[PDB]
Amino acid sequence: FNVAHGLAWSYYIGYLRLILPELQARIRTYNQHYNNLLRGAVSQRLYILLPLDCGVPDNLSMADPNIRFLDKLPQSNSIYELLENGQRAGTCVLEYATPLQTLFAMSQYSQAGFSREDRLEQAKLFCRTLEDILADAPQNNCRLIAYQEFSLSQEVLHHLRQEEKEEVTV
Amino acid sequence: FNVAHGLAWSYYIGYLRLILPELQARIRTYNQHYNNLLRGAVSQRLYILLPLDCGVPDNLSMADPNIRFLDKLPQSNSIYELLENGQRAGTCVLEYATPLQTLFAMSQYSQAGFSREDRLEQAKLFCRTLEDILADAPQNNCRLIAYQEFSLSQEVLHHLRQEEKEEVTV
Ligand SMILES: CS(=O)(=O)c1ccc(C(=O)Nc2c(C(=O)O)oc3ccc(Cl)cc23)cc1
Ligand SMILES: CS(=O)(=O)c1ccc(C(=O)Nc2c(C(=O)O)oc3ccc(Cl)cc23)cc1
Repeated sequence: FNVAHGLAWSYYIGYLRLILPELQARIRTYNQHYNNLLRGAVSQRLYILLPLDCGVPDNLSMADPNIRFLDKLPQSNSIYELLENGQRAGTCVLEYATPLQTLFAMSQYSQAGFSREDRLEQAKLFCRTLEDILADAPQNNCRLIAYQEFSLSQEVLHHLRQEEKEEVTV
Repeated sequence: FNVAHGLAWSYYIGYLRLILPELQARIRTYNQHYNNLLRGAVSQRLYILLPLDCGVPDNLSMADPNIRFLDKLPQSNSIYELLENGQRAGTCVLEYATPLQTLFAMSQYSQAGFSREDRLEQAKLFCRTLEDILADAPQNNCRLIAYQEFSLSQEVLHHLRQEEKEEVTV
């Protein structure tokens, strides 16, 4: 009995599969304006945060004050700026894997018998299953950032700078 | 690997658990008006259709023309009238188990390797898991109507008349 299997398939089938095909076109359109205004570029991939403690807050800034909402990507998703010593070090479309909230709610529902360690195992299994799904899916369109709570903004920036290095080298 | 386990838990945790506690109060409020206007009563339970073929249409009437949308239950869900030879034989809050659509989408996604028989097994497992969950959940608030495609309206009416007989006998 592994709820993560169905949660991952549901998340992909009913959300990621629908959002990812148009994502890059939407970001290219946004970046024509963003490059004109700020001489930079929003990253092209959807970054999905997978906190293995299943703690999804209302506002990303609550998890790290160097992660601040910047703007809405039209047609919607949220663009966040990533700060270093008060400077914009990076920009990306960032959001939590919402099925993790189901795992958290289950661990607080006493009739489930779903312990805290159960939640952790299932959150790990959720990450591995989603990676397997995305690996075969019609991409290079999104990145899973799984972490056990360290700076979350620094971990995102790690990925954003690696994405740019891949962009310009291959 | 059984996607139905996580689909059922997700459906309960993120939807049924939220809707069921207030349902009866909402229907009692509606029925004060409905009894005044039509001298009858809407049934008190949420009826969840579980077509084992995972065929969830846009309009319930497409599945059976004796099932017609009647009105919105405020605060929302849809109230349907059940017809027999053109007469209102019953009234209830009726809706499909939407996770079944995830099963259907998976069977049409060739990289899943999720065959038609896989879909059937998982849809059955989804019904049994949901029943187990509801059995322990804090109720008598909803009824699962699983069926393999016969009149769907007659099957719903079967349940509605059994509910009323239970209401007046115990
Ligand atoms: C149909 S689409 O391809 O998904 C699509 C995707 C992105 C955008 C978009 O960024 N618009 C922007 C508008 C506007 O629209 O007035 O003003 C802007 C000012 C600054 C920036 Cl940085 C962007 C915009 C528009 C359409
Ligand atoms: C806050 S609540 O308990 O969820 C709640 C639940 C149900 C209703 C409700 O049926 N209203 C109705 C109103 C109105 O509201 O004007 O007119 C009506 C005419 C006919 C019927 Cl048959 C019902 C209503 C209202 C509140």
